[PDB]
Amino acid sequence: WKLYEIKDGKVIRKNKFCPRCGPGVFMADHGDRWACGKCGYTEWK
Amino acid sequence: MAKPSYVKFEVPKELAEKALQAVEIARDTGKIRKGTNETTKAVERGQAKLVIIAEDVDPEEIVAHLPPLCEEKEIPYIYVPSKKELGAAAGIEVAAASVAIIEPGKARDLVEEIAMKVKELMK
Amino acid sequence: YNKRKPRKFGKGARRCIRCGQYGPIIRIQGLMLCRHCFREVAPKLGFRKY
Amino acid sequence: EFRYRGYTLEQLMNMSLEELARLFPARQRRSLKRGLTPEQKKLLRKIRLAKKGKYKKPIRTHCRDMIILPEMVGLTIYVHNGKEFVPVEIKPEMIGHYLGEFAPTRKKVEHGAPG
RNA sequence: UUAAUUGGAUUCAACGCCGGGAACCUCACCGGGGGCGACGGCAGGAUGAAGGCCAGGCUGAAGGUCUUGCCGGACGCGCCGAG
Repeated sequence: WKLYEIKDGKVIRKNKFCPRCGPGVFMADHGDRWACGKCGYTEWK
Repeated sequence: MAKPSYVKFEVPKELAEKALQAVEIARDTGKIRKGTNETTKAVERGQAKLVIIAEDVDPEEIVAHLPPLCEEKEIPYIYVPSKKELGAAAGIEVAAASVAIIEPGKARDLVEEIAMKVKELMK
Repeated sequence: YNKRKPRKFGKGARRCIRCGQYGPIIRIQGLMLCRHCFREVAPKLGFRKY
Repeated sequence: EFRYRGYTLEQLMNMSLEELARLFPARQRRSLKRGLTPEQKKLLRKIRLAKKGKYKKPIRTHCRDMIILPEMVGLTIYVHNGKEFVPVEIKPEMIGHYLGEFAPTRKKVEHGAPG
């Protein structure tokens, strides 16, 4: 719930959605990379 | 006792009892998501078919996001007066502030009814 | 981490069926038995002293 | 100067591992031919990074059968003999011999009065 | 003597004996590190793992350890009896 903000009628997500498992998958916001903690898949920024 | 800000309609007592019955039957022969981050994930995932929310939740933020997000995703929502009642209907000792049903199971006939009684509440 | 390494070779690759000793294990046609265990099992195995 | 099969330290360094192993004994060349374990490659990466300067940690190790290569010359590493990681330093003359030869696994055996 | 040459075996009736095969193992010896106490009572519980996850400093070394950022959805930390 903390990662979910709401502004003017839309839900903002702090972390991004890992595309392998679909939505609902928050994954590492490391600043330099978007890493997923479930399998180690890393999409560098 | 004024209703909190996230309230958009008044749920009668019989409708709250029916919602708790639906929660119990979905716990028995279906699937419910205890906890509010899981409910948010379900509503985002679209698996949530009805979001039951407690009215006496001391922190407003946990339940504040549910009404506008549910209305955005066209997933009906209902209220129950006590988070303790929602937790007891959830089969867990600790209080569950929000429960999103995924498979009503044998509660569908109630849930589809309750959803109907939800659809008249916003009008 | 809590698993012993597989061993297809050496003495450690053979641990007797009955007594579990890691040392003498005769495998003639695959008995897979310890030497000290063979005395209780030989006569029932059709072995006959001649 | 240092000599090994007609090549000095840098003359050994500039060449790949194939002839570099052809200069090594059978027990070393053949083992290099059959490849290195997952922890030998990791330690090689560690020491290459340290020589570059990236890995600033004092490097300890346990791989006793690690064959010293000329690339490891000029570095200090701590090798395990069973109790502690004894320090050793790699000079150009260490080429062609295992690391586990360089740690006393048995302390000196002296003699006291008989029973 | 060692950290270790593990220990047993005492003349016949101990000493090519256990070992009828020690480079990991064998290990019963030493140094170092990691991990779970089953099933209960007390306690937490869905309030979100206890399983793993990259970049790395300690780790021989491994998300073991920790800064880092998180899910997988669920009963699992811990003291006593008892394992």
